[PDB]
Amino acid sequence: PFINRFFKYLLLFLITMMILVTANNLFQLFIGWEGVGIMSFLLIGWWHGRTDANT
Amino acid sequence: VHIEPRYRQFPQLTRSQLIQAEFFSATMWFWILWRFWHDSDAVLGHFPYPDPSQWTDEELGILPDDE
Amino acid sequence: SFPKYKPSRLATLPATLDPAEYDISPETRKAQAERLAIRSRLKREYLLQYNDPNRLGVIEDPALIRWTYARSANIYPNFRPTPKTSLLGALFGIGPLFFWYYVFKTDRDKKEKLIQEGKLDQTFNISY
Amino acid sequence: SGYTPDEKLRLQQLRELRRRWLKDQELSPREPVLPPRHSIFAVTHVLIPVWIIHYYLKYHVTAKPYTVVERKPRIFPGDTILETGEVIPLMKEFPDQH
Amino acid sequence: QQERDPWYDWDHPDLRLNWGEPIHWDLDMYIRNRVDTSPTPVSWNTMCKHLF
Amino acid sequence: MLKIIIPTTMLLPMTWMSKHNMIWINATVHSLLISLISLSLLNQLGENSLNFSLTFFSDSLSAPLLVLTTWLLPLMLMASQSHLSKETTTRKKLYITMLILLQLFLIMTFTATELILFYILFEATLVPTLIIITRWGNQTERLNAGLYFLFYTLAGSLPLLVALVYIQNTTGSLNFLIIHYWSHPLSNSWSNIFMWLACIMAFMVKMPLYGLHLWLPKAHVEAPIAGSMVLAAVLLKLGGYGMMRITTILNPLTNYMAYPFLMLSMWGMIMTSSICLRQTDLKSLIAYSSVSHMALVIVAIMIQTPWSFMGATALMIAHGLTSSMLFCLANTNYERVHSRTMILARGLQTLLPLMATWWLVASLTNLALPPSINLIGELFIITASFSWSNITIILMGMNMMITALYSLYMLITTQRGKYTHHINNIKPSFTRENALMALHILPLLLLTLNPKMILGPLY
Amino acid sequence: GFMLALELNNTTYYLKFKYPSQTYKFSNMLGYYPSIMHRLPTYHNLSMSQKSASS
Amino acid sequence: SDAPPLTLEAIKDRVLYVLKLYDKIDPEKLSVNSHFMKDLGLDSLDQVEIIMAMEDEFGFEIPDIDAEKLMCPQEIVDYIADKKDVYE
Amino acid sequence: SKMELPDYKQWKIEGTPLETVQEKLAARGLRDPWGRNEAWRYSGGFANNVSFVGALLKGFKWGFAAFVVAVGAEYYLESQ
Amino acid sequence: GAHLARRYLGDASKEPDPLRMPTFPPDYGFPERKEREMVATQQEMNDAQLMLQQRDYCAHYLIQLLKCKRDSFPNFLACKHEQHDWDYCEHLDYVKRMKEFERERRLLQRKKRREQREAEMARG
Amino acid sequence: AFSAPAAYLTHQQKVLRLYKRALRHLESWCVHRDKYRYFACLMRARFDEHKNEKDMVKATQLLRQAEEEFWYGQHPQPYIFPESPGGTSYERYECYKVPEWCLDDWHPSEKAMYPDYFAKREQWKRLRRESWEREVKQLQEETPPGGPRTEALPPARKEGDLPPLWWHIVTRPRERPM
Amino acid sequence: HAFFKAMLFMCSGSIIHSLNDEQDIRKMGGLYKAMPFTTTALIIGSLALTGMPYLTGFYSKDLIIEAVNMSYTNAWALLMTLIATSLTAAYSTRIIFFAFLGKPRFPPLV
Ligand SMILES: CCCCCCCCCCCCCCCCCC(=O)OC[C@H](COP(=O)([O-])OCC(O)COP(=O)([O-])OC[C@@H](COC(=O)CCCCCCCCCCCCCCCCC)OC(=O)CCCCCCCCCCCCCCCCC)OC(=O)CCCCCCCCCCCCCCCCC
Ligand SMILES: CCCCCCCCCCCCCCCCC[C@@H](O)O[C@H](CO[C@H](O)CCCCCCCCCCCCCCC)COP(=O)(O)OCC[N+](C)(C)C
Ligand SMILES: CCCCCCCC/C=C/CCCCCCCC(=O)OC[C@H](COP(=O)(O)OCCN)OC(=O)CCCCCCC/C=C/CCCCCCCC
Ligand SMILES: CCCCCCCCCCCC(=O)SCCNC(=O)CCNC(=O)[C@H](O)C(C)(C)COP(=O)(O)O
Repeated sequence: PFINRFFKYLLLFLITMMILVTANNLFQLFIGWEGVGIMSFLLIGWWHGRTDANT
Repeated sequence: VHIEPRYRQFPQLTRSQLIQAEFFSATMWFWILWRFWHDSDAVLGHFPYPDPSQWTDEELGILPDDE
Repeated sequence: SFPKYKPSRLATLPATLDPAEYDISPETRKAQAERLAIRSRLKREYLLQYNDPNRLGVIEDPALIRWTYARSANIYPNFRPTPKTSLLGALFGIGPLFFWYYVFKTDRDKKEKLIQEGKLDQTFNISY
Repeated sequence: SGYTPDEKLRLQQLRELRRRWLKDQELSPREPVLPPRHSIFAVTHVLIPVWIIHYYLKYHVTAKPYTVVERKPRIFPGDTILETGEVIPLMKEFPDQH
Repeated sequence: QQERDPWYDWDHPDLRLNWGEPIHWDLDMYIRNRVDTSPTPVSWNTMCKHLF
Repeated sequence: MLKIIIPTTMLLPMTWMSKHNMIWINATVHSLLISLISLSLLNQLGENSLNFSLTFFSDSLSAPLLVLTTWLLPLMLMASQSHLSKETTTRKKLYITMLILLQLFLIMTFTATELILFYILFEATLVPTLIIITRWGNQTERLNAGLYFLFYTLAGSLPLLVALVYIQNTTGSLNFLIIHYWSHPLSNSWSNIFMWLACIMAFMVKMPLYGLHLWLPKAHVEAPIAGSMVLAAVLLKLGGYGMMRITTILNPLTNYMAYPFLMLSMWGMIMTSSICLRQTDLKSLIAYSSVSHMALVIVAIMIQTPWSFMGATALMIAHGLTSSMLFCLANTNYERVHSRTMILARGLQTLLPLMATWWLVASLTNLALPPSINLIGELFIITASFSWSNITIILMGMNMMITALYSLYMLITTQRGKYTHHINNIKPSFTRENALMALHILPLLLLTLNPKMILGPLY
Repeated sequence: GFMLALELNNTTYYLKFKYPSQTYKFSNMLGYYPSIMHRLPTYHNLSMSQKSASS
Repeated sequence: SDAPPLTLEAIKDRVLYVLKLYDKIDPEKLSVNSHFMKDLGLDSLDQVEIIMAMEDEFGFEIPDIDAEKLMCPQEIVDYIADKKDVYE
Repeated sequence: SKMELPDYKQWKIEGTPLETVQEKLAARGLRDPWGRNEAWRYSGGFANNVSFVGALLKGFKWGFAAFVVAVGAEYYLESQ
Repeated sequence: GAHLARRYLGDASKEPDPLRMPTFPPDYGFPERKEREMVATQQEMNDAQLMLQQRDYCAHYLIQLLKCKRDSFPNFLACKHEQHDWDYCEHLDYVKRMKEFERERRLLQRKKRREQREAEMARG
Repeated sequence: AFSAPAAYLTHQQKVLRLYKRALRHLESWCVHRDKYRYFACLMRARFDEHKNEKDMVKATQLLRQAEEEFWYGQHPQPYIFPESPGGTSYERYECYKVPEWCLDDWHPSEKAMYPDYFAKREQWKRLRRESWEREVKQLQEETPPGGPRTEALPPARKEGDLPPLWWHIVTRPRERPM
Repeated sequence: HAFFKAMLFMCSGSIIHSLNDEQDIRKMGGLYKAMPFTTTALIIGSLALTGMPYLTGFYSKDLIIEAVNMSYTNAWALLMTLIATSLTAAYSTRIIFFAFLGKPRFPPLV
């Protein structure tokens, strides 16, 4: 039912990864680093009612 | 494309999927064979490996155990 | 016959491997019946309010209130200064402070002593 | 073994009520009563952003020194420079180990 | 809470608790999103020995 | 700067002369207007401060604090009007009057030119906060909290007063400009050591320092929502501002008197981050978060470097906004379920999705997600500490981990999982609450866009 | 590797059943790394954070 | 799309089908109301095997406490209907 | 849609490894009363399957023929 | 590999050390040795910007290969002869390195054996 | 999940559960179907070998030994059905389950759509409201003075009664709600 | 590796979605003929992963192995790299054998 959110989530991860890959300074690379980390946290726990996904 | 369940029988297969699968397997094998024919050196090596035991002392310039 | 499994604190003993369950007595059965009766009474009390059409809000759980109060506000009144309590408190509240103080004081003294001698390689060290 | 008659009767009644409720969950035909060009994608999603970015780089980013730095092109023997017209000499008469 | 029976109709299915029963002092440590003490096929201090 | 002071003293009779059903609207509108007027103070110079008159001056460190205070008053007004509906008109006017007086006291406190006037206003801020906590709090603990709030402060601040007057008997003046221009080194004697302690301990208690922090969880849990907002957002920053001002006359003694305070700050940062992992109260988690962040600010102020000062200012502003937002988020659930237990209401994302988004953003900002000003302040302080000693990165690193854990823990405990079956009084979120969270969060990212406005005078 | 894996998988067709060795247990349970490092450090950290830091 | 909307008639057909492939039960003697214990002369282990065959047929596990009580194919069909929210 | 199950009397364990299993169980005096239930996995179109080496060489014939034709053409294309 | 087993199990005294090598003068056994020459000047190699590790004695073939690759861009299968030449020059370099290793091993073993024989003769 | 548990498990129940677990883990070990059938028949023979032991002490001793053997020889990674408590889809759809009382808080504009559904909801609510008191009175009469001793609930007995405590069981969200 | 790893995961997902969200290989039977295109894709991906000559994974993994062979490096690391590159083919064989060969083991409702 929330496929639009899923596609949006996929696109945000891609944007953060481009930020990571194209970075020229350490601060921007850190921005991309933490962005993909947070997007991974959000996408791993896609089914937030399931305990194992949150774990 | 509508395919119904079968219940303990082989699933219904459309010709397109078998055609695609066979074509892609055949093209993979063709590419492998063609590249092996035209780029064999990348698998068997290009230049011979020399044996250091067959090198004379004249070119290696080691004194004959006197000086 | 087969290798034995020994339980630990973080890997407990299975219910089917517990010797105390294979040697049962009628008093054990009575205890189990009493436990089931207590649980059934609590379940019925909960379900009466759970299914009530006119109930609007949160059903108060005395167990949760007791747990939170025990974890928060009941600790100091039940505290006594004992050799164990005093020793654990002094250790865990003083030892880390002095340990880190010694570490940082030694590190900074070494750094300053190197600085005075003029050998620290502070080139391009503009920002501090 | 098996159910008891009270248990069987309760399961039967609960099953009947549950099936009734599930049936009621169905939708009548009118339930959603709602109250009261080809290649435009390549224009509004590719052409406009590239126009804006070209403007911003050409006239604003380039306006300040050392904002767009490119590594120098590689120079090989036998090349001619575009600006000065200078030609690069050849490479020291190869031993030609044919 | 992982060791508790998953096929029982708990009042709180996620926490595997029932209304009114006593709560463990360290429940938030054992919420099954956290430290698990369930039995393992290979005993402790044998997995420790192999890993070390 | 009487153009900001006088409109608040005009808010006083305007509230006391308004109609019974227009107090909230008038107060909110005019407090927003006063905040907009105060926004002009951000135009700061690069060499000196804005010396308005013999009694008031504005620096690049105090101007963001004034702006934050003036921005926080309307938020407190919006958060208070929900639980104050049944109160009588006179008591509502008295509550608004207490908030107005607190704002006026803070406004004069952050801009006083002399140390004695600053002390007088910094101590006058106690009375409205104590009255609010002890009168409009919910449970019986509030009274005790009030006592813990009061004496903990005074026992640290009364000696400072003596020190202050003693300084005026020696240097002849307490004006900050004369004090800065006529500074002299402090010798190595027991008298100078005790003068250092008298000048420092008051602000150390106000932060609070670890071991002197026992009043904070009580005061921040037992106080009403506006009380909690004003205690976490601005009142904790008085200690940091005062320490920054007063450390100009304490050199070079600080070079070795900062050791025990630094060790306490770092180890207590770790300890409070660890405490946050096992908390059954949702408000206490935010309170101990505040303690950890203020410990970071204490370390930054103690090591005395331009980078540490910049990071301290940024972290002060960011933490004020973040903790106020988190307190409001907790208060919404408390108003829905009338209980502060964290594991009581679970799976709230299914029932309140936009509130789940607000919770997610607040928690992400709490754990210092780049490029938020939270991370800017934390990273500047971390780099300054690494320059101070390479080993610090261990302890800070531990904190940088633990923080994130408990942050997400809070989120996953409240928003994820399955809803509690027996809780059926969870109504859809009002527009007032959504507007409150939006007005908390949007300035954070806006300041992220322009981070030089909150980096202090050392920028 | 192809040949050895194919032989070991073809072995599974035989009508023989044997209890697994300790090498199979080590490989199947990921060297017991999740079983030890996700139970000992977490338990000690949470216990110390409640018993000592808080109480 | 996904699986078709399992109906009561299909569930009964599959239950009877799997039962009629068991060697210890006569196909003709079996009815939808046949009892496994009394009518059929099977023991408890045979019931356990039939329950596991049902689980393998329908791809989900029946808890033991619910599994022991099932004694006739009608009970199995009803249990699978309730677990899967089949009303038609 | 509207599909009915096939008859249950066509599933037989004759000519399948299930027959071998029943034979070994017979020598021990035991029996397997569930073989017809698993007979469907061997009866129909799932009767035979390729080997691993056969799976790896799925489309080797067409690919080899195309390669041979291409080599023959290339050998007779350099003659220009 | 066998040289590894020879050094790590047999006599390491007569085995060459890759880190400390050569231990003999370059003109020790040879009467005259020709100084190894270079075909690419430092300036050309700088303008080409090869790499700091590609600037070996076979840089000229790499430079020509890169020039052809740039010239023949759309046809990425036309740069075969010069790639072969660069590969051949690298192979010759490796063969020379193998010859140096063999020279060092033979010199070390011969010198040590000759010194042992001289000591034995002087001890008789 | 649906049936009320008892105070304890009988020996026959323990043996049956051991049989089921052993068969499942043996199937996990024996991947192929014919091999599983062969060793399942062997395991059934092993189980019914001691079926006729009259000494309960020796029966419990055999059960103990069989449990120990099973624990030693269990599969470290057994097969779990996807929606079983250990499966890969155990609590997958719990996030899509919304309680029915939420519909009580819908805006009138939202309720303007689906009129017939909310009419039926009103009928169900009225039924619950009328039946509550009769369910309460039935529960009191049936229960023993010393409180209930089991989690079982009585069914309806009178003319138009309903089984007590039925609302939250009947109006479950769904197994696949969204 | 991006290419064939992503395509292998898509092939696994196709199998999982086909058999009612089932991920265990013990219950996936003869899919060589039931899923011809999936079988072809997974066979090609496993061959590329195992460094089959002149495919995608050959041009990187083969060079990596030859580069670690001719380097002044740790001997234990070299041995572990070789054992790992054998185990790669091992687990690819496991996947193919259990998922695509043999007789069906999935539930009968096809
Ligand atoms: C020619 C020149 C090159 C020379 C190279 C070497 C020359 C020899 C060539 C071949 C040598 C190996 C031949 C095959 C290997 C054996 C495979 C096997 O599975 O055997 C079955 C057997 C277990 O089978 P099972 O449990 O009955 O099967 C259960 C069912 O089948 C369950 O069924 P399932 O469906 O689950 O499937 C089970 C699965 C897997 O079943 C398993 O779980 C068993 C795992 C065995 C695979 C391990 C092989 C790699 C070894 C790496 C170890 C690194 C060091 C670890 C350090 C530990 C420190 C404690 O089977 C497979 O999928 C295939 C397995 C591997 C086949 C592919 C082998 C290729 C790699 C190995 C050969 C390398 C060739 C190229 C290398 C060239 C380099 C120059 O394995 C063993 O018992 C021996 C394993 C060796 C372990 C060595 C560690 C030492 C143990 C004692 C330590 C004593 C401590 C003393 C005190 C110390 C105090 C601190
Ligand atoms: C819960 C947390 C509460 C907050 C804690 C606040 C921290 C306040 C601690 C004060 C920091 C240091 C105080 C004095 C500075 C040096 C301390 C001493 O250890 O240094 C030596 C001092 O030597 C000995 O320590 C003599 C002092 C002994 C008497 C002090 C009492 C110490 C016992 C601990 C009591 C705990 C105090 C806090 C009570 C709550 C240096 O020797 P010396 O060079 O000669 O003195 C330097 C001064 N000169 C130059 C003028 C001569
Ligand atoms: C640098 C300073 C810090 C370094 C780290 C030291 C150890 C940190 C310990 C953290 C304690 C945190 C306690 C609370 C955490 C939240 C609770 C929690 O995570 O639950 C455990 C949760 C559940 O376990 P599952 O296996 O997923 O079970 C699910 C199926 N039932 O799993 C976990 O997250 C456990 C994670 C703890 C890992 C700690 C051990 C890691 C040690 C790494 C050290 C090695 C360094 C590597 C060096 C590389 C070379 C340069
Ligand atoms: C794969 C690795 C795991 C395999 C290991 C496990 C192997 C264990 C094998 C040995 C187990 C036994 O024999 S244990 C044998 C226990 N002996 C008895 O129980 C005797 C008394 N009889 C009864 O209790 C009932 O008749 C009853 C038998 C329950 C029938 O029940 P029903 O007729 O009313 O259905």
